[PDB]
Amino acid sequence: RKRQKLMP
Amino acid sequence: SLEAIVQNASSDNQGIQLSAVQAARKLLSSDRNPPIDDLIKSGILPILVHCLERDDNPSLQFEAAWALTNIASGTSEQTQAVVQSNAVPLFLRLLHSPHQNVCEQAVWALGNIIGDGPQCRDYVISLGVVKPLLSFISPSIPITFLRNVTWVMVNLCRHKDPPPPMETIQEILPALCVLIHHTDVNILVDTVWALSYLTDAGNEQIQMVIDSGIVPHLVPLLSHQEVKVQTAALRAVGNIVTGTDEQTQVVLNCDALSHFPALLTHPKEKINKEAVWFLSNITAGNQQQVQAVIDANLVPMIIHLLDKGDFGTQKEAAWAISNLTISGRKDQVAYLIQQNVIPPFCNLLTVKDAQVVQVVLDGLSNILKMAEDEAETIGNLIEECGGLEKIEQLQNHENEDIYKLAYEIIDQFFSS
Repeated sequence: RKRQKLMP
Repeated sequence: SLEAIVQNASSDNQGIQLSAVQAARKLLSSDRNPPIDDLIKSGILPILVHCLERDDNPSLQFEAAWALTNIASGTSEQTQAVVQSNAVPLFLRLLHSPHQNVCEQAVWALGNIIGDGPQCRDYVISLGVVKPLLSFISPSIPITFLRNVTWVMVNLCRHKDPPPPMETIQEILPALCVLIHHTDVNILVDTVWALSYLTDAGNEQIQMVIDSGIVPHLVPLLSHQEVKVQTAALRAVGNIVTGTDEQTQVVLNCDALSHFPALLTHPKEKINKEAVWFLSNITAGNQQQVQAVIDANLVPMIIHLLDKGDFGTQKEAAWAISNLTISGRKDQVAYLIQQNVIPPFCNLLTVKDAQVVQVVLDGLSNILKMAEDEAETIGNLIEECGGLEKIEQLQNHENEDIYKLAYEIIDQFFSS
């Protein structure tokens, strides 16, 4: 449901 | 230190402020275990919310929205901390920014917020997220942005206690009708999961889905190469066929059963299970739908799964066999008898699960009642496979209905 935006 | 980061984030020097916000973002976006509570306690939330207003500096807005997105990706308490900071109205404003990245980060944050719970979802809905969100769907949109949009749509469709408002479903269904023709696997999976959530919320939402005209393009996905698309489509059509006989008949008129030989023989046991569940909801219908299952030559595979399948698939297969008796003619039950249903159907009477034993006893009794002329031969069949000993041992069971049916069966069709 929830997504963390990790530095790609 | 975090104190310095917050104080600098409140600075009137744009460089100091942006550097502070970026340090916060990096703290919240470098690892899979960020320090969300530390940042919340620092008092940085209102500063980031304020930064969301700085339309003059798209980079500052983007960094603040990123930090808030990653704070809202944690527990429900942290997401609600973001919500209590009045972030949702400003994210909804940002949805109208002319800068693609800002719009996407606002969409991402709103998706994390909507996914927390149905009341949070309904708060974001009441403020009008759906129209701007669905306005992003286009050919010119980057595929990653579109995937984020579809993920937000899925989060909007999940939670059925309460379910999304009817108006929101009516707004979302056309978007799904558009997206179900997309080629990207992720968009298809999201679209079909959204449809599965919408069809799992009662017969009224099922009728809404049917009226949208999307089922003819949902049923073909049962034969998709990607197993995720198949699983989602099977869930959705199964939900639909849990409805009335007419909705089930719509699904059938989409040529659904043609896809099930590959689903019943699929290597993934969960797909066999869901397919047998779909078919059990098909056999619980009128005579013509039972006859459609028979004509598709699916009954032998159902019986094979009843015999040799995992316990879940065996549960669903027992339910299918027992549902066939609800409205099936004596001809259609005789077809089952010819296909050697009795031995594998009786082998389930020893399972610890009481529901399965009850269903199997019900089916056996109905079968014996329907075939009055062939009652003795069917009793002999039940006895050859060791089913009589199982039924007689069930007289000593714990459940009331179980031994009740056992005694009734033994008295009526094994004494005479």
